[PDB]
Amino acid sequence: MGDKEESKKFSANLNGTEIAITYVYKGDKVLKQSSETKIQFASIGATTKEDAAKTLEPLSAKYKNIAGVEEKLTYTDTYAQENVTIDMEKVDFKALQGISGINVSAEDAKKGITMAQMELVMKAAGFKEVKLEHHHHHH
Repeated sequence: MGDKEESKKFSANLNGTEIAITYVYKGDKVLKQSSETKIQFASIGATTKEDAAKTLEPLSAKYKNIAGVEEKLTYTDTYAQENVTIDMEKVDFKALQGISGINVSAEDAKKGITMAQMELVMKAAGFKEVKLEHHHHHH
């Protein structure tokens, strides 16, 4: 019935990395996990984009072809935004355990991410959801 596939976007600013995951779920199943990690320089140990890539490539190359896992390293000089898109319709959870891990709950990451899981599990992770709204602060 049209069936809205809805985006749930949380954003945790930790370790110097701004991780905002926009995961789209349809029904009770999450289907696309947009894990957009805004990494800042200096904190990563990189002073230049070259040195940054030499640190990032090894990690971003882990996704490779696990599934519909898109790795967009967008970096100018001041920051490196790793826009990740994990497709949960072809996911291999074998390799994923050594990639993204998602070791917040072994039940979630190993058995297949479910909306009930991602919800309770991201709440358990202590992350703050922004939904998709930033102007939520009326006054």
